[PDB]
Amino acid sequence: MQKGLEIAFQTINGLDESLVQALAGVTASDFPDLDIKYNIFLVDLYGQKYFRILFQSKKLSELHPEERKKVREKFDENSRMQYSELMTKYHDLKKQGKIKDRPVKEVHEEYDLWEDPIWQYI
Repeated sequence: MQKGLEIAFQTINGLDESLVQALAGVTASDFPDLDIKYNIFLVDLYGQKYFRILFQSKKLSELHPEERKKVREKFDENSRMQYSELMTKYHDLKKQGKIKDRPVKEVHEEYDLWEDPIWQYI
């Protein structure tokens, strides 16, 4: 469990869709307060379309860099987690938790999203 920080995830292939939907379901279900400010949008440019997800908190502060790294590694591992746990925490979570599949937002050429972290690397 973690929050109060801004993080972005990139996905262009490698069955990443599973992680995006899985992580989105666990986070959404784990955060019933609806304080989670995340979303998933699909970008299509240069003849190539890529999927990008943006996750932001409410109490998120500009200061406290020590927290940035904490969430960075925390989310990094949680996402890289083996398929066993990735699928279990996604399906087996049906016990008490759940998952939702919201509509993907279209992305265009401009300066809005993070356009930096997901553009380079997680």
